[PDB]
Amino acid sequence: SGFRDFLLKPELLRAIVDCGFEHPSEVQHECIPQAILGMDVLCQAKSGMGKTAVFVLATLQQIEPVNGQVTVLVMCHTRELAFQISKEYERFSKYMPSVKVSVFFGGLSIKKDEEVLKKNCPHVVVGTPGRILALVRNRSFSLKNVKHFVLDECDKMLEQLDMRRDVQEIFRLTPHEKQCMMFSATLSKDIRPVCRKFMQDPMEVFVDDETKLTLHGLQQYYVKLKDSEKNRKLFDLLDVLEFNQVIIFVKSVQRCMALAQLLVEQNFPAIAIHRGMAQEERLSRYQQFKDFQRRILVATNLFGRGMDIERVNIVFNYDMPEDSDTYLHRVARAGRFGTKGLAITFVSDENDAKILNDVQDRFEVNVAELPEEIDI
Repeated sequence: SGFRDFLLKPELLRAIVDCGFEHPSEVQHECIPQAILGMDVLCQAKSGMGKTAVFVLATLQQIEPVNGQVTVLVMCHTRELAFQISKEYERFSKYMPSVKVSVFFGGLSIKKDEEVLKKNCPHVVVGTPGRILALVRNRSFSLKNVKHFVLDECDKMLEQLDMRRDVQEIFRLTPHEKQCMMFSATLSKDIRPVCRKFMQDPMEVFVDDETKLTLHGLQQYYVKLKDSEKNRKLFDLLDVLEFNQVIIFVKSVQRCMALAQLLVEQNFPAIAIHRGMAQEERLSRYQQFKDFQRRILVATNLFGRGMDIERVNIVFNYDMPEDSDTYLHRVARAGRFGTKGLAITFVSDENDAKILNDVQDRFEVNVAELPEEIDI
């Protein structure tokens, strides 16, 4: 419905349907209308906000495939994200058979990559900058037809001066007349001027800037609990906080499955989603949480990659987040629109307490020690 208002090709609309998406995310409303007009884009958005689909959809909307011509180049820092982005291109081009996507992150030898490039002639190339640069240096393909140049994890790529030089050398070999879009889950204030030097009057979106402002309105508590005390305290808190939608973040896939199982055995309506599950399964489980029976989602980081995860009432850090960016991104979903949110963090050791202090220091908020009397 709302995607139709973007004026996307019917082939893209049909693929968006098949992917189970109902309406555009907030980041998509902000970015897609101008991205499909060729405007440069600088966008920071955390996982699970529809960020990847902004550039996949906008570049597929504009692409005019010519055999032998790479017209879309997408690069990122990690092999796994390059692989996952290539799969997102496959899902959204389901009804665009003329579009060919290939990915190059080092999984094959450089000679095998050269063979794939010459045989398959992709119009969309995804990869990491080291391998892309080596392939162009060896004349395995040409960058002279690139019309869309996209970076993801762009802060990782441009911080590391090694990769920044490779990115610039690749940028130099593309036409000056091109659309440039850069995405990242995090964008420090220091890295934004660097990104801007590659662009022309870009539209800019920084989700975390807004999240850092609303954070003072979020009720945030911690509980000092070693591991062996976490379940009893959690079970007790979940009893008093009934009729709320809750996400519980844990640090690993097996802790995710086990906690959700223990919760279900304890008669809580919980479901597990971790970042290793396939998209179709993550979507199916997430629909149960957002629309139907499940009130508690046990999750790892990145459980909602490629999806649009709505706000909830309460967020638990059952296991401490690894840094303060991760804390911010986890608790940002606490508080449904126009209501009060609650974040509760389990602190088990001194390293945990260190992170909580960096959190309170960086975002200028107080994470109070949770009381031990009635919650009103």
